[PDB]
Order: sequence, then C-alpha cells, then structure tokens
Amino acid sequence: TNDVHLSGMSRISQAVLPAGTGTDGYVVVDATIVPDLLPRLGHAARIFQRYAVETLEFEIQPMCPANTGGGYVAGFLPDPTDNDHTFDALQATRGAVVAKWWESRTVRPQYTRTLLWTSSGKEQRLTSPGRLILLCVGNNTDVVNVSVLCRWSVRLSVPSLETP
Amino acid sequence: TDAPVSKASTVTGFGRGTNDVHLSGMSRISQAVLPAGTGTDGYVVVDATIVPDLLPRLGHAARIFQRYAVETLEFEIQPMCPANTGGGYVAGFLPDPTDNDHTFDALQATRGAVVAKWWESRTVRPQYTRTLLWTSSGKEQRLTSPGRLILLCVGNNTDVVNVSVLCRWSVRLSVPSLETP
Amino acid sequence: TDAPVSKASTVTGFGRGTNDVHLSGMSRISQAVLPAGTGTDGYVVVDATIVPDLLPRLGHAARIFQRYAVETLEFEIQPMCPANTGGGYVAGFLPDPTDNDHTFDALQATRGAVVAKWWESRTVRPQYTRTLLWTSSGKEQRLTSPGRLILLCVGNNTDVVNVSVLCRWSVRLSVPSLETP
Amino acid sequence: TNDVHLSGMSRISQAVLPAGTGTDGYVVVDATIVPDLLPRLGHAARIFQRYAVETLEFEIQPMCPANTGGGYVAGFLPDPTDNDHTFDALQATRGAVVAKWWESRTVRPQYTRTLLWTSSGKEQRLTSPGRLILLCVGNNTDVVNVSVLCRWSVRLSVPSLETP
Amino acid sequence: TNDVHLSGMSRISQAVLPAGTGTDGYVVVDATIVPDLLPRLGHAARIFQRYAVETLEFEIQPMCPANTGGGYVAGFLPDPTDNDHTFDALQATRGAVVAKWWESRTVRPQYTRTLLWTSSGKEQRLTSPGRLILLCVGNNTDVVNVSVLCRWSVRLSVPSLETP
Amino acid sequence: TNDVHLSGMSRISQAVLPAGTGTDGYVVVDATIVPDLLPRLGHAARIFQRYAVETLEFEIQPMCPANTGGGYVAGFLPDPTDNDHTFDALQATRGAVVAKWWESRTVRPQYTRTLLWTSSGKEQRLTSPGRLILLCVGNNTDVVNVSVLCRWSVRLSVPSLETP
Ligand SMILES: [Ca+2]
Ligand SMILES: [Ca+2]
Ligand SMILES: [Ca+2]
Ligand SMILES: [Ca+2]
Ligand SMILES: [Ca+2]
Ligand SMILES: [Ca+2]
Repeated sequence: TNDVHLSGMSRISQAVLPAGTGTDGYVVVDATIVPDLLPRLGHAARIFQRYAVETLEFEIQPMCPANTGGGYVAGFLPDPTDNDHTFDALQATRGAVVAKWWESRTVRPQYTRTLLWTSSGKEQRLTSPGRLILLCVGNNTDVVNVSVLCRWSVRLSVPSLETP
Repeated sequence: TDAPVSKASTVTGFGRGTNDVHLSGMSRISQAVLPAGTGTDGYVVVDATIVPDLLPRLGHAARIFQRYAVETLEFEIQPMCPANTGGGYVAGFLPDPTDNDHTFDALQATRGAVVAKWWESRTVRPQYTRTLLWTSSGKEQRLTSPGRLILLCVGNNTDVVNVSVLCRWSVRLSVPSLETP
Repeated sequence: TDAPVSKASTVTGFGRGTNDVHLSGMSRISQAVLPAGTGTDGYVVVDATIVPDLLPRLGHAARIFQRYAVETLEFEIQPMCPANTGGGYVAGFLPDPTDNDHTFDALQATRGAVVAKWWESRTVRPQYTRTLLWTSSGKEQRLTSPGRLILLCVGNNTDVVNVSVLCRWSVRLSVPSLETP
Repeated sequence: TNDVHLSGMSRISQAVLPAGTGTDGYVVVDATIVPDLLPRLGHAARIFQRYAVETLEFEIQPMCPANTGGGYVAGFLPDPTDNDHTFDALQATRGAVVAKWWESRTVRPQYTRTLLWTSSGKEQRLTSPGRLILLCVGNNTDVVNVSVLCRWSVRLSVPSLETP
Repeated sequence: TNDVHLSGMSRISQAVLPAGTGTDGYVVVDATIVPDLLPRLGHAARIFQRYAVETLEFEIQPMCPANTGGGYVAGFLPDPTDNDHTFDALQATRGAVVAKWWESRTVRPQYTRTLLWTSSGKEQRLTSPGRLILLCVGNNTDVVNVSVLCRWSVRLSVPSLETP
Repeated sequence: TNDVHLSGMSRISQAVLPAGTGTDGYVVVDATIVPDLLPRLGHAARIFQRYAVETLEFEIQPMCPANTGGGYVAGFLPDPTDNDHTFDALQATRGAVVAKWWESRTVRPQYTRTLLWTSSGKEQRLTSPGRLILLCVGNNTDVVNVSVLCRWSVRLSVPSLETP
C-alpha cells in the first residue's frame, strides 16, 4: 500500500469581527473543508490525487476580553452542496456547539470517510467532506479575533502533481 | 462560589439529535390512462425516477436527513381493466438514473423485468444499490437516486387501460440535518 | 386455470404503513433581544405555544401522522449576557394552551417555574399532559397542544439582554395519515 | 479459463396477427436461434468467436382478449438445416406445447450443447442450436400480438470483434 | 454471478507527427480512457451498467526511422478532470515513461479500482479511470506515426443494455 | 508514525548538446540532488524537516538519431562537496555507466542512508545525498537531447512547514 497517512493541527480560517457588527445570524466563518485551505495539507494534496478523512475536529479559539457580550454557534454541515447558513441548520447537525465569545470549544462532527478527490470538480460531494459554519448568536460588545484550528488526519493516495 | 467576570455557558444537549430512522411504506408512483388505440408498440406509459420527493411520506422525512439508503424496493403494476383487452406491457427498473433508453430490449435486459398482458398484474423485484444516497439534489443524479422505472406498451391495446404503478419501499435515513430546498 | 369474466384484484399490502415513530430533538422555540431599559417589570419576553409546527423537525413528521403524545418536555432558558446586568426573569409553562395570563403570580403558580437573574441560565421541568394530542389544528386548542411557555422580566434590566429559550422534546407519533394544511 | 458466462431474458421475435388470417398451419414465428436475434446476446457475440448454449427456454407470451378463438402450437426443431414447418414436425419434437391464444406457455427443448460459432458459415449446424417455430392451430377471431421471450444462458470464448 | 471478467489490447489512439512540428511540450495524444474508446470493451460496456478496471497498462509503439532525433513522454493521469499538459505533471504520475521517438515503452500506472459507470454522465470521475497524455520532448526530425495501445482487464457488473 | 515513505520518478535535468560541441570531458550535466530538484519530492519536503533516501537510481535517456557517433559517462558522486569533472573520478564511483549517445542506461549508486535535512544550510553534506555528473566521451555527431531521470524512494520525518 502506497497510502501516506498525514495528520496535524492547522488553522483553517481567522476572522476579525468589529464591535457592533456581530448581529444575530451573521456568518463569521463559512469554509468548505478542502485540503487547499489547510496549510500543511495544502502541500500534501498538491502531490496526491485522492484523500480520505480519518479524523476531523474543529477547535474554535476566539480571543476577546472576558467581559465581551454575545456568543457564537459553530457547526459542520456534512453536505458540501448545501447552501444553508442559519441557526436552524447548525442546531440540526451533530457536533454543533454554542458558547460565549471568550470560550474555546471543540466540534466533533459527522463526516464521510469515503475516498474523495483533492482536485476540484463538478460534483462538490466528491471533493470535500463538509462545510464549517460559525455564526454570531448575539451582538458583540467588543472586537473579536476568532481563529478556527482544525485537527485533521487524512490518508492520501494516487501520487500526482497538481496545479492551483 | 465566586462572582467571575463572565460565567461559563451551560448548553449541554446541543448537536445530539436522533441519527437513524427506518421508514417504510407503499405509495403510487404513477397512474396512467390510455384511450383505445394509443397503446402503440414502444409507447412509454410511465417514466418515474425513484427519488425521496417522488415518495410523499419519504419526501418530508428526507427533508430532515442528509443521506438515505434503500433497504427494500419492489414495484407493483396493477392494470385495472377487463380480461378482453388486447396488447400488453413491459416494466423494468434501470439501476442507472441517467439511462434514458425507452425500448423493449433495454427494459428486458434489466434483472426482474416483467412482460405481461394488460389484464395481468405483476411485481418487479429489481436490482438497486444498497449504498448510501444523498437526499438532496446534486449535480450528478447517480448520487441521489437508486434508479428509474420504465413501463412501456408492447402491443396495440383494444380498450382504454388504467394502469397504476405502486412502489413498496423501505429506507434508512441517517446524518441528521434540516434541508431547505 | 380458466379465463373468467374479470379476474380478482391482487393488491396485497395496502393500508399497512408504519404506525408508530419516536422522534426526539432539542430546538430553539424563541429568541429575544431587550435593549437597555425596556425590561420593565411584567414585560412579556417570550410567549410560545408548544405545537408540532413550532418545532421544526417535528413539523414535518407531524404532517404524516394524526395524533402525537409528549413523552419528555423540558425547557432551557439561556441568557447570553454578562454578570453585570441588573434585573431578572421568571419562566413558566402553563399546561392550559388557552390560558393567556401574563403575570408573575400566574407563572410562579405552575409547577417547575423558575425565577433567576439575567446572568443565570435555568431549566424548566414542567407539568404536561401525557395524553394523545391531535397533530392538526382544530377548533379547541386543548386537544392539539400540551401547553404554553411564558418568559417575563422581573426587574428593569441595565444592559441589552439576549435570551434564547430552547426546548428538549420527545414525542410518540401514531395513527398514520397525510395531512395537507 | 477465459470463458464468459452470460445469461438473461430477451424477446427473440414479436409478430402481429390480424383477425381472420390465422389459418391452420400459418407460420406466425419462424426464427433460427442465432445470437444475432437475441438483443443482449447480439452485442456479446459481436465480441466473441464461439459460444455454447447452457440453458434455453422459450416463453410464449401472447397478448389477446380472453374470448379470442383459435390456438397456437410452438416447438423447437434441434436441426437448423431442417426446412419443415408443419404441425407434424412440431409434435414429433420434444418440448412442444399447444395452447389457446391467450395462454402463455413455456418450451423447454432439446438442444445441442457443443461449442458453436457466432459468425455465419456454410454449415448452419455449426452456428445455431435449432429453430423456433410457432404456428396457428385454428382461425383467430381477434388480432393477436404474440411475443416470444427467450431465457438463455451461454458460455462465450475466443475473443474477437466481428462485423454484421 | 453477474461479474464478467474481460481483458485484451486495443489501440486507444494513433497520431501522425510531421517533421519539425514535434516541438517541446506539444500534445501529441490526449485520450480519456472510456469503454467506448476500446473496441472490444465498447461492446462489453454496451451490455452492462458498471465496470471496474482491475488491470490497465499502455504501450507506446512509435513507428519512425532510427535516425529520428527526438523524444516523447507518456503518462496516465488517474483523474479525468485534471487538465495539465506539462512534463512535470506527467512525470509525477506513477509509471510515466520518457523515451526516444524510436523506442517502444510501457506505462504501468496507479489508479483506484472503483466501480465506475459504463454510460456517460455529468461527472467524468464516475465514468473514466483517467486519461493518457503523450507529449513531445525535443524537436523531432522525421515523421513519426505513433500508436498508443492499451492492455485492459475489467470486471463488468449489473446486466443491462445501452445505446451510445 | 511521523515517517512517510514516498517514491517516484522525476526528470532532474535535461540538456541539449549541439553537434560538434560534445568534446571529450565536456560537462553535459552536473546536478546536485536536492528535494527541491524533484517536483513531487519538492512538495513533500516542504511539509517535513528531515528525509532519508532509502532508494535512489537514475536513468539516462538520450534522444538522438542512431547515426550519432559519440558516448557519455554518467555517475552519482555520493559527496555533494566533491567537485571533480574527470572520467576516472566518475568511473570510480559505484554504479557509474559508460554508453553510446543512442543507448539509455541505468545508474544504481552507493550512498549512506543518513537522515538528511530538507532545508538548505551552510553544509551541503547534511542536505543532499550527492550529485549526478554526466560527461561526454568522444565528439558527438548530431544534436543530442539528453534527459536524466531519477527514481527515488525517501522517508520523511519531523513534521513541519517550510518556505523555499
Ligand atoms: Ca485531481
Ligand atoms: Ca443535503
Ligand atoms: Ca389531522
Ligand atoms: Ca466468427
Ligand atoms: Ca447507463
Ligand atoms: Ca528546515
């Protein structure tokens, strides 16, 4: 077997949220999980054709004063083609969390473990396991710098160099 | 205890909804009427793509689940006409949702296809994929539907024919969500 | 066999659909924002009648069932605001769906009512009818809903308050049908 | 072994019989069983040189009103070179059936199991196992659309592309 | 069972490269491997619904004089969607070969034995195992009649009948 | 484990040698084997800190007419620092080959499987396994398009991320 197991921590997305703009339902983070976003996996997927996600956890680590107001809801939609970004969709899914802006939380979602494709294509269900969505729950009193780390572990295969 | 700057949140049972439900039923996927003389050979009577939306009770249950897998799928062709009607029918289930071929040979090639007279009711026990399929629509139909059902006329019928295609199904829904088409 | 005048029908599995499904979840029945100063005493923050339509995932499952019975029903009041907000709230669940009284006494009288500060989250474990209730709407609300939830302010709040009322429910649907509102 | 076992249902021949033309001995169906007639086996024999029939049943499925008059006799002559189409030849053979026009019957004949040739040739005994013959027994009062399905099962060999 | 193992060789593409036009990077051959491309598999796929490529190899057999100064690079990209006509992209793929214009070579690539579909659809990744690309390396001196052959061994399934 | 075995072929260098310039001792190719030189290993080393070359071979594939009178000598010096462009120095190294300009050959050298560093530094002996040298033997007659390929199999370690 020529499968290469690669794993590690990496920050998929960082967002800045100025004070007073975090209204309810505001989409702070909306990231379709593909290996291109992941820093270390971006180079590994550039040299392979297919990958299979073996572990995926999203650690939301926001950095705001403890007296800041408002909260956030984070979830992982297993369907990359789904284009719904609301509290209802997040609360429906498994692994979703809701917490105050100064709390760091962990999202352990339900993701497909089949063999996906690193490259882009017409069918998004064949390239990504899902979409991470992080929304505001209430108005934030202070500016929030939110960073979403992602502990991943994939199994690459089929060596081939690829272009952006 | 003390009075902190901000107390920790205590939302406990979030993202722990029900994950798997088994749903069963038997619904009419098609109903057709043929006035005398239109049942020419090869005329397509029923062309129904098996999707959760086609099944009414499953249509709502598929709106709260991401992926479903078909466990049981059997079709019934019930022609409600007397035993003095000429001509006949051929019914089949193409496992490929994208296969749009409407001929006698294409139907007869599939496993479980039936050929009968217009006064004989039949049951199609087809070949379908047990793999998990996506409830919501996508770019490729082969990831969302187990197949297609085709019902054709074989001979020129003599009288008006009423034909009902029923489908006994049983699916297993997984990966909870809330689809908003 | 012989050739009769008309052959007998052979529809076998008709009217034998699934009868009972247990459905569970936890959904936000209400969400309110109070700018500073509007939290006057007795001001009604949340007034939600517990019906299957109010619960999103149950709304679709109730459209294919006639009667449902509530097995578990517990509400959570989550105020997402700091620990320096004045005033407080009272939350209760009136078992009578038609009881439209919004006062502190009416809420506190009910079993399981909670009184807390705006920086304390609470859980209401109320008294609800275990009897079978009709999914579809009718002339009398007491045959279709287990009760009503009321959340009121107790004191004048100092800061803007975000309050979310979540409801952990568990129902048993019976008597299959297809409701078309 | 590179033998490919292929089997399936397929309609060899459909015939329309107008009312009043089905006199006694009329040859409704006269089909020399070669893989070209069989729809799915037509494509399989186009890519192979030799085949051996392992199972052969002919299901006659006529579609006429139940009050129609007259009957049909169906048989399978094991000799493709034989050019006799009468009730005598059919009744002599094994597996022959006789039935009213509205009855569907099954013919389980006696066929050679040797290795035949898909392509045509001078000797017809080396290419086909036999000839299906379906005749009218009496005058038919109504128009009859008769279809002869064939449950077959062959064992192909010797890969080679072929032309009509 | 419905599984029918088939194998054989077939010329997927043939190209004629006149003298002087074989500049570096020129795309001599770009052929997406589909069942219709292979003659014997073209008929096999017309009578089945699914196929899985168990074995796949290619042979480049250029037919040029021994005084033809030039070279070619050949490789099987295991992703039908990927489109990159560069030397490094081909050489990255496993089994890719580089040779002179008067030397026949064999490509033994890597690919996933996933159960593909014999009929075309919106997504090419479900109907094709990949695509063979043959490029020029250096300017050729004489006319080259290149003929890429493919030795395949596939496993058909789900009996049906189709029209292209 | 952090160890990730990778392997593949990549063209380390390509040179064009015009007619008459291939005098004896001329240095056609002098390429220091570094991870950046190999495309697929270039991305693999950008996401790791250490690598050890488990297997390393080279193939010389000159592309010249069969009437090209001349010869080449190829060899892998296992010391990056050593700098000697002489025939005897190359032939001394294990696996060195001598051939005609129209004959592809394979170099299977000797080297130490020491855990090298993927990023450049002051000492080249810690970042490169060696250097391949290809010299002329005798004056060539026609233009030669030489392309040295390298088949490598390395073992990465110490996960990290780097920029070149
Ligand atoms: Ca790709
Ligand atoms: Ca969906
Ligand atoms: Ca009702
Ligand atoms: Ca032949
Ligand atoms: Ca198809
Ligand atoms: Ca470094």
